[PDB]
Amino acid sequence: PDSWDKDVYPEPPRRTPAPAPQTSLPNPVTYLTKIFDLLVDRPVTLAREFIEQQHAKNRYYYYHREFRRVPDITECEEKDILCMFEAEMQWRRDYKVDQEIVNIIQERLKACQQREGESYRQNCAKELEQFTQVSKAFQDRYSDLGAHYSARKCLAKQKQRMLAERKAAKEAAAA
Amino acid sequence: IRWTYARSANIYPNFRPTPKTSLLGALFGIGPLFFWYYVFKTDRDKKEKLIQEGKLDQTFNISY
Amino acid sequence: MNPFASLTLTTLTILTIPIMMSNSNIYKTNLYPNYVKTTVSYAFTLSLVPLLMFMHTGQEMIISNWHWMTLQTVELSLSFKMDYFSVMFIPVALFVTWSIMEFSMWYMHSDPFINRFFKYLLLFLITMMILVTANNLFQLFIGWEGVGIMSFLLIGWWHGRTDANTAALQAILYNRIGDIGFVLSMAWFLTHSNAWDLQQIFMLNNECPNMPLIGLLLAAAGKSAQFGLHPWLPSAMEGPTPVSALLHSSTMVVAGVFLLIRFYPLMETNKLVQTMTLCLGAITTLFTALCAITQNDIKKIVA
Amino acid sequence: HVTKDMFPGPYPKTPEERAAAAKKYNMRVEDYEPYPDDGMGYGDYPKLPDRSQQERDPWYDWDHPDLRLNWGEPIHWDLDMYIRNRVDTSPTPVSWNTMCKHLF
Amino acid sequence: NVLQIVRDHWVHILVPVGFVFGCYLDRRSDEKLTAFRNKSLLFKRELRPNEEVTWK
Amino acid sequence: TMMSGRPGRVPLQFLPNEARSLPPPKLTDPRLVYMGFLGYCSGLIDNAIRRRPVVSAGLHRQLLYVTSFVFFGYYLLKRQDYMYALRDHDMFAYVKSHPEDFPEKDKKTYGEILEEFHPVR
Amino acid sequence: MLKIIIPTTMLLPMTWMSKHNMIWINATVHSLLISLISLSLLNQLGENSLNFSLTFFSDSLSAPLLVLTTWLLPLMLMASQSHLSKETTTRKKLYITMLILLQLFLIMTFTATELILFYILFEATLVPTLIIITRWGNQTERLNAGLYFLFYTLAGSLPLLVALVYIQNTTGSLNFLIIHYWSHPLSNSWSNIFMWLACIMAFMVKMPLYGLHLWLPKAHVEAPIAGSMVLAAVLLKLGGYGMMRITTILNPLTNYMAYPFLMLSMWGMIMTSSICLRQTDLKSLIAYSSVSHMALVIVAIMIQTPWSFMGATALMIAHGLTSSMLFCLANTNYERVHSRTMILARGLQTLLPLMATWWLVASLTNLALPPSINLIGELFIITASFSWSNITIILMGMNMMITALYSLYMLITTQRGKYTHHINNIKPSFTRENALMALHILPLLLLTLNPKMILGPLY
Amino acid sequence: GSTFVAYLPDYRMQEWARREAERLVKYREANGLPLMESNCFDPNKIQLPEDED
Amino acid sequence: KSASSLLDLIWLETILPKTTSFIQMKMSIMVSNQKGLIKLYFLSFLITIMISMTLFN
Ligand SMILES: CCCCCCCCCCCCCCCCCC(=O)OC[C@H](COP(=O)([O-])OCC(O)COP(=O)([O-])OC[C@@H](COC(=O)CCCCCCCCCCCCCCCCC)OC(=O)CCCCCCCCCCCCCCCCC)OC(=O)CCCCCCCCCCCCCCCCC
Ligand SMILES: CCCCCCCCCCCCCCCCC[C@@H](O)O[C@H](CO[C@H](O)CCCCCCCCCCCCCCC)COP(=O)(O)OCC[N+](C)(C)C
Ligand SMILES: CCCCCCCCCCCCCCCCC[C@@H](O)O[C@H](CO[C@H](O)CCCCCCCCCCCCCCC)COP(=O)(O)OCC[N+](C)(C)C
Ligand SMILES: CCCCCCCCCCCCCCCCC[C@@H](O)O[C@H](CO[C@H](O)CCCCCCCCCCCCCCC)COP(=O)(O)OCC[N+](C)(C)C
Ligand SMILES: CCCCCCCC/C=C\CCCCCCCC(=O)O[C@H](COC(=O)CCCCCCC/C=C/CCCCCCCC)COP(=O)(O)OCCN
Repeated sequence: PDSWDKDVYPEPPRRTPAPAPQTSLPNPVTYLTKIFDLLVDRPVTLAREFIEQQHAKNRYYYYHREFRRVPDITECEEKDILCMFEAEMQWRRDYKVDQEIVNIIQERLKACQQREGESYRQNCAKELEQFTQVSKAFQDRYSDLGAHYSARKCLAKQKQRMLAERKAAKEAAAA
Repeated sequence: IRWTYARSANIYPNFRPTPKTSLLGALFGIGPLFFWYYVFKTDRDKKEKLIQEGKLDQTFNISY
Repeated sequence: MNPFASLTLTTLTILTIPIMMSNSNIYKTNLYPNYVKTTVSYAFTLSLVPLLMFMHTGQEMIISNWHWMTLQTVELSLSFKMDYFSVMFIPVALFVTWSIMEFSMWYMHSDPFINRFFKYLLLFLITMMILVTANNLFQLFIGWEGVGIMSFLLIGWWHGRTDANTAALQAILYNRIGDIGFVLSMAWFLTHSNAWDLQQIFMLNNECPNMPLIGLLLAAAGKSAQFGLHPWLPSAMEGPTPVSALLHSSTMVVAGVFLLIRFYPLMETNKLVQTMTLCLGAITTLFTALCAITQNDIKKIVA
Repeated sequence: HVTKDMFPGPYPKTPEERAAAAKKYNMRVEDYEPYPDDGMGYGDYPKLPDRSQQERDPWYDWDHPDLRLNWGEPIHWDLDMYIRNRVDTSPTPVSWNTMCKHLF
Repeated sequence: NVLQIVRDHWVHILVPVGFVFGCYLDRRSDEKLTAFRNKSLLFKRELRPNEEVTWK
Repeated sequence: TMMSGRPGRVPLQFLPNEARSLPPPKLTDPRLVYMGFLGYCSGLIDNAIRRRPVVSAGLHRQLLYVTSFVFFGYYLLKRQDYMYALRDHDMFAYVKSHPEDFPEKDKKTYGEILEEFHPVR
Repeated sequence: MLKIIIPTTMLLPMTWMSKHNMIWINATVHSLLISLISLSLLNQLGENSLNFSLTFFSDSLSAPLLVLTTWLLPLMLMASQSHLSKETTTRKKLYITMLILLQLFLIMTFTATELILFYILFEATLVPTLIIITRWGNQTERLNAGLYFLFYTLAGSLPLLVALVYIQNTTGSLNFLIIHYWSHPLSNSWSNIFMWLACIMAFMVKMPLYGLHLWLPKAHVEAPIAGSMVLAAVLLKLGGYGMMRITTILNPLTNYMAYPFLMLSMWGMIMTSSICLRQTDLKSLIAYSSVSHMALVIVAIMIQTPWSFMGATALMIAHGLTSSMLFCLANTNYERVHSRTMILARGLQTLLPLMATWWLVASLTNLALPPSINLIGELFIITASFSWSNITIILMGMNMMITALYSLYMLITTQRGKYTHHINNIKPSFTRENALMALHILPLLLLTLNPKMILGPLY
Repeated sequence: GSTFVAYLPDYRMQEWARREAERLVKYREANGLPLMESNCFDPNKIQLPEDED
Repeated sequence: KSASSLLDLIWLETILPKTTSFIQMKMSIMVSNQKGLIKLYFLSFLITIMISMTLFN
């Protein structure tokens, strides 16, 4: 379906076997789905065509909102409230986008687990690794801010982590 | 009416500070609080120490 | 396209129409039980088709149709699981329930509130079908609580009897004792696996720790009336015989066991919890049979 | 319609007020026994036997057959604990200690 | 009957009048907070050919 | 701020001449409306105390109450605004005349300031 | 925001000028219309807030509370219209005036862009409630209850004011936006400890905390039906709103100072749930249930996590609706019985089946049956507490068990069994009472369809 | 009121966030970037205080 | 016994409200119980004047 892009939500080529009736008995499944088609699928399809023509008679569009980039909290003065407000709003928008990214990855993981069936442990290692990476990044960004989280607290946590990383790297280099 | 009044409204005017009552009130009103405080404090110090040493394996722990 | 989903949702959907019509005029006539029985029989003969498709092909599905609230990275949606377990258990439950209402037609012939009795039976069936087909832990909890509340209402059917109310409260007490472990398992799974969906829970737990499995085992012991929390099942025989035949013998009381069946990928990776489950089952079956072999009430012996 | 004197009071220390309290609660002076005078505020309320309401006679014509209570008779301090839906003290065929030992 | 039911039903007009007056007063308070109209870095915009203010 | 000894203050002047350089409060000022409302409430209480129909006993008396309240409120608002203007003028003049006690802080960005982080656990 | 305040103010002139037999109809109609108007505030943003002006602002924490406050007034009028039948027109208009003043004060309190204005309105809500309790009350103890309900509150609230002004001397602004954007950590000092206590105990006393819950049973029992409704539904949520608004500046000192209150709430929920089991009064039992639920809300707020705040908001809304319904049902029983004792009138399901259904639904929604929003809030708070510490689950599960026990005990004692023989004045339930129950219960089952509407700003 | 609340416009920016995440993931996957970065801010514009201890 | 009567009805009542009521009643009785003899009040005023002269300088 064109409603969503295949690249963000990838799917395998979905190969399926062909029917190989080894006996002459008529299986009830084929006849059952034929009568199901005749009794359900055709009226639903016809109603959909009627509704789609009615929608085509009146066509209108909506646009995805675009947002400009604004200086973040790192380029804001200590007591300047306007730039702090702009940076806080931008940080909240980025936080929401990151949450949606993690949601997309989790959707991929769930779909892979359901699709691959009994061999989910092996055939979905790539999705598990992707989710591990994205979850590690998300946790590093926003694990312990808690309620009343803010851009300043996130920046302080990042500064603490980078100070620790710099100290560890300096110790390892001079070890 | 006598039953309800004696159950609800006649308790305090007949109350007397007694070693039995003082000890029982202190126990049942203070002991559980300090017990649960000690339990939760010990658990949280253990968890904080494990986090500081980094040996807790908090992978996939995103919602809190 | 792919009638498996349409049929497997249509069965549960048409199971709910008499509840909608309970406010109509037919609820005030004596044809309401026949209406409910016919609806259940049609639901069973309609659910016989997904079973045939599964037996032919082995076809399994997940239907996440409606999107509920999304909480940061956790997404909650109305998702139904149609694996082997659901598509096999639904026809059997519908067949048993059809037989039970046909029997209750004659057994409850002199009860003034027979339409209400049939409505209660249908509501219990709907809640159990919700429990069986649930794909996430919140929907499973919804079914878990619906079946318990319906059991409470049906045990105390004769509310003028003190013992019926006592038995209903006993059942509620024991089921809440199990609810403690159920909620513990839910909280642990959300905190560590970051989801309540079955797929993500199975994926992120290669070697499941003790605590969530112990919570699941406690919930299963509470609902299935194991040795620690057994007496509520014997005491539930205060309700009408159709209630004892449908809920407390064949459909509701297996629910806890079904729960442990649903989490079997995590069950096999833990040895201590398996030993606890085996020991609890053995002691429960021994004690209950030993109590049974000397009872005088027939309903108690069957329970 | 209830007067001030028909409400519970403090612990009775002399036989005169004991008789007055026994008259207040519709019982004989010999049958009257207040709770021991300790800090807990029982005041002057009859310490009826701790027997439950399940083992009251189920064939007597009580004014409240479900609760097995009469209209004007005194009510046990822990009546809500003994309502045939809760803890009952009915004697059992085997002694309590024997059942405890066997179960343990 | 007009001029008779009014003496009894005139109280029903108070709340809607209060509502419309409150909307007018909300616009009143809004008109005094335009010091940054079309000036935020996020929504810096060039005016339309027949536009004077972005929002009122 | 004790302005009793402020230099060049006429002793018993309610409104000095310099106060005329400030914008007068509008006749629709919410504070004037509240003063009129207070006058109306006083009229209603006067009607209630004397055992008269509260809403429609004296229209002239209530309207006089409202008018007097509005008059006094207008003049009080004028004086209040003048006093606040004087306070701000004095504060700004003192800040200007004493630069050494009000130094210009060095402007620093949050990217170069180390703030301790306290995790919520 | 004045589009809501001005109609509420115009409700007063309308009531006074209203005909002697048309006060209730006009009040109910216009209150429902004002609730419909206030429904528009639910449309919130993922951004900061709905800043209407310098004085009033809206938020997705304030919006559900404002909607509930506007919705409660018609229900309060419908409940109060019964027992005020033999009452003079002037005093009935005074009662409606007290209700309108309380609603106006609550509406202005929930916006309150500045903390001193919030305190002023938060303490102004006290006077109408005290007047209602001490004037239109039945028992002789009402006066005492009023005294309690007053002084407890002030005993917590007077230090807060001092702290508030002190903050304005140090920070320079008590505006919530500036306070949030310019928040700085609190050093672990004795002075900061006492400022924390002054800021916290004012809201902890009104929840109420387990130690400071004495005033609540008295105030709820001796108040009339409208007073009980407003106390249980909205007035208890002021402390939670204040705590969620004020805990921003209390960090990181909250981590150390939360322990005594966390222990007190976690044990007092069990204590009050057990107290509910042995209770000979319906109103007292409902009051203690309210205490337990608000103790859970206190635990949620002290944990200070996003899931904690979401569950707290949902639980406050659900508990308000549920407690109002329970008090209404108890008052409907009392108006027929005039005894207010559980064991006196029994077997009411035989005589009043639809009211028995209402009782069952109220008990089920108080029992936290999924997927009700009560269960959503309880589960969110439980999960947040488990993340805080894995041992809390024992106390939480015990609380759930005892809650179910006492809820079904309340239902069974009054509805099931055999009817009392000597009681013969049990008339069929009126349309007004049934409509009150339906208007109480339908919003809950509609809100469970859209939970995000009541999950707060951290959703 | 129920119908009005049900059809409230998406001011919470749920679909907007979903579409932004879709396009952002589409960009990063094609460019080979490692999805979400660990640092919320660019370290180049953060000036650490040198210890020299 | 413990939850309802011992703590809720007795000790929690004894600690905050009842102690405050008793202390305030005692202090009010002590302060207000003046027989109206100006001799005692004048002697107290003299003592206060002496204390102020010998303590606040
Ligand atoms: C946030 C601010 C916003 C809200 C503002 C709130 C305050 C505003 C008003 C302030 C005071 C001014 C008016 C009060 C005068 C008192 C007169 C009175 O008693 O009422 C009787 C009178 C009707 O009775 P009547 O036929 O004359 O003869 C009966 C006798 O008067 C007397 O009959 P009776 O003696 O036989 O009855 C005995 C009764 C009579 O005793 C009383 O009623 C005394 C009146 C209350 C005391 C007032 C104290 C001063 C104000 C303090 C406000 C406190 C606010 C802070 C919140 C805490 C609340 C305490 O006393 C008792 O029953 C004893 C127990 C009472 C319960 C305990 C006491 C609690 C009272 C506290 C009330 C506080 C709010 C008052 C609201 C207004 C009430 C009228 O009521 C009225 O008609 C006047 C009401 C206002 C007139 C509205 C006209 C405007 C409509 C057209 C213009 C449209 C405007 C918009 C323009 C654009 C449209 C196109
Ligand atoms: C309880 C509410 C207040 C009510 C007050 C009574 C209202 C009726 C009074 C009628 C008018 C009185 C004004 C007098 C006319 C001229 C006054 C003028 O000559 O005096 C000047 C000063 O004017 C008066 O002081 C102002 C009086 C106005 C009082 C209103 C303030 C009320 C406080 C806020 C509550 C709001 C009340 C609003 C409703 C009334 C010069 O003072 P100055 O010789 O240089 O120094 C002496 C004062 N010092 C020492 C403190 C510096
Ligand atoms: C009654 C119903 C409930 C009502 C509300 C009750 C809740 C209020 C209780 C307030 C919490 C405790 C207050 C102070 C807690 C601080 C932590 C302290 O307990 O720990 C030690 C504190 O040591 C000792 O506790 C010293 C204080 C001892 C004096 C307090 C009296 C103890 C019992 C009195 C209880 C009465 C409270 C109610 C009064 C009306 C740590 O030693 P230290 O590292 O050095 O100090 C750290 C703090 N610094 C950095 C600011 C210096
Ligand atoms: C008597 C027996 C029954 C007979 C009747 C049979 C019919 C049964 C049907 C009734 C229940 C069955 C479930 C069917 C639900 C379908 C409707 C549902 O999908 O709509 C919900 C809508 O419900 C509302 O969202 C919730 C109700 C609003 C709550 C406000 C309460 C009303 C105000 C009153 C005052 C408030 C007091 C409390 C203060 C907070 C969720 O919609 P959503 O998936 O999201 O998106 C809507 C479409 N979009 C995408 C275009 C936006
Ligand atoms: C329901 C009843 C609850 C009662 C609530 C009472 C708890 C609140 C704490 C007591 C009142 C303190 C109010 C202080 C207001 C905040 C101001 C502040 O914190 O500033 C401090 C001031 O701190 C204080 O002075 C507090 C001293 C306390 C005096 C009053 C004692 C009252 C009783 C104390 C014992 C009770 C403690 C726990 C009470 C819990 C309630 C049960 C800094 O002072 P500076 O001189 O400016 O610092 C300069 C050097 N850095």
